[PDB]
Amino acid sequence: QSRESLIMLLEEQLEYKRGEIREIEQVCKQVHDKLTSIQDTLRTGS
Amino acid sequence: CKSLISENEDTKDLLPSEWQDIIHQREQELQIKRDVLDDLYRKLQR
Amino acid sequence: RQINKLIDSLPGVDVSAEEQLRKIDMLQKKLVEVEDEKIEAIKKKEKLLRHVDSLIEDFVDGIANSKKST
Repeated sequence: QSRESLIMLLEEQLEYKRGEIREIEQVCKQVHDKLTSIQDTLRTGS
Repeated sequence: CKSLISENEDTKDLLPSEWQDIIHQREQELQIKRDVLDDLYRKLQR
Repeated sequence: RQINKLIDSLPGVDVSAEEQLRKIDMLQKKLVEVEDEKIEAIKKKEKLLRHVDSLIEDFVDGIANSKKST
């Protein structure tokens, strides 16, 4: 059952790090989208 | 007439190169804004 | 019946532990590559971040020397 405990800890930290990673690219992508929208807005005001 | 002149400061101010200087400052700030916005557009597209 | 439905629901209840051994080993492998990929991801994110910082500084300097040009 020690191997089973190793497995369960394995998937819990694996899914936690996947959640952290995915929120990282989500937030950086939303920042990049905001930057592109601002660039378009300032280009329209030129 | 003199009374009406007296109470209003704006008319007495109304009553010539400064306008040209203001136009020059407006156009130079406009062109520097255009240049910096062009630089931002060029840089952000990567 | 809860005893029966819990005893048969144990992953690995009907799976031999040695293929768990290979799956765990390859899990740590693909883990090694996934933090590696996160290393390149974070380094290029920081690269674009200080590109953004450099353009911020240049734009701020332009504003400052333009509004003090008159």
